[PDB]
Amino acid sequence: MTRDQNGTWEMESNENFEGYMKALDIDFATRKIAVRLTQTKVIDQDGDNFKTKTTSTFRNYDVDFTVGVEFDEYTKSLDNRHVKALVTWEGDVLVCVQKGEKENRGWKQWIEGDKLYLELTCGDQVCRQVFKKKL
Ligand SMILES: CCCCCCCCCCCCCCCC(=O)OC(CO)CO
Repeated sequence: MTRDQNGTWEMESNENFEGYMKALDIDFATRKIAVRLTQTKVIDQDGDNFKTKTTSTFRNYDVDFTVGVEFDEYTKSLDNRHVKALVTWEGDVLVCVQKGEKENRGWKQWIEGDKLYLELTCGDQVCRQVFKKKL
């Protein structure tokens, strides 16, 4: 069922979110706040149509997309940049490339049973997050 990412996922680990944020030029005051936050991620998946919501005490980030359809992503409340984003399946891994000002920007998201993994990349920095399927 490795492509079914539907549900609510609760963060349990968040490695080098700081390195990823610094690569995006996030201001120090925001990084100092955001590096501690536990995140929740809600995915509404209907085949290749995705509606996702990543939430916290500090800020939320929503992004909707269709696999294989390049779209104009505006990273509101993150680094507030415009990127051309494409999400595709590479095996059972959901792979997004975000081309714009920053090089080697994207993410990879996949399921392992009751765990959701998300690797965020920007240039020289990789952030590794693990979420647990909501109890
Ligand atoms: C980082 C600057 C200040 C943060 C301030 C606090 C925000 C924490 C929650 C949102 C954090 C969201 C990070 C990117 C997630 C992403 O875009 O990938 C998703 C798209 O679908 C994969 O599910």
